[PDB]
Amino acid sequence: SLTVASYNLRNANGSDSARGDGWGQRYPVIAQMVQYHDFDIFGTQECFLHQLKDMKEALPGYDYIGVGRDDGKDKGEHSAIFYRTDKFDIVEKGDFWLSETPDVPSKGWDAVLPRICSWGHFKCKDTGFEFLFFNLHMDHIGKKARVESAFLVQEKMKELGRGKNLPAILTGDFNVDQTHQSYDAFVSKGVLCDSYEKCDYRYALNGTFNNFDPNSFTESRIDHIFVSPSFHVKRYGVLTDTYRSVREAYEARTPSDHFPVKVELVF
Ligand SMILES: [Mg+2]
Repeated sequence: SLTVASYNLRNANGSDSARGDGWGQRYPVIAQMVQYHDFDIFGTQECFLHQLKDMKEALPGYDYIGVGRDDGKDKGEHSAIFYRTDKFDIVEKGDFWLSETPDVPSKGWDAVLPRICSWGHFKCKDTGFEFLFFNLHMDHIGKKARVESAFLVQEKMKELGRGKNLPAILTGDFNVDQTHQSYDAFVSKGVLCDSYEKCDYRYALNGTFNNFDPNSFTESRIDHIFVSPSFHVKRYGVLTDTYRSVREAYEARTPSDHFPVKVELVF
């Protein structure tokens, strides 16, 4: 019934631009995808502020929440959440760091960089249905930080209902795949389920990371959408959409180095 997504948009850098995967070329395609596949609300990873402004401008009808992970204002990568303003209101929103001091910009446990989870308390403008939407990007080095981040996020899921026990959706780039201990940490308490396992219908012609290679295949999934067990998950899809650029013959290009994960859930 409603469509949610998780999409790592890939931080802008000159090195991509050089290889022909520049942000300026990708982002217009990303935005088209968001509009065509009708994402109602989606978590993004890796955007600098200027990337968020580009996307906001390409997406009339959408707004976003979430602060920079470096200083909690505008600096650094965001775990930004985009949403259609005609479908959802924000009741409350916030951000916490994946660390022992979640309230402030900080690194956690054995991680090498600061990591942020951003969240919204949303209300469906049509049906009044209310829910929590979380979105994060995990550390690549800190294995303990990833396991602890999972328990931390689940604690936050109990604290943030504003008085209710709200159902939760959690998107993100979890860095390691479904065979890891941090994945099991998310699903082991009965508090969240993997959309991939729970969906009525599953369309998955690939895993989620592609490395800007249009010919890659993996069974690994490092981008997940986890939902409270009370959600009906009607459909799960990996979108393998590609655009083309003139070679130096055209060649296939991925809009990001991940594929988006699209989930349809009943509200
Ligand atoms: Mg990346």
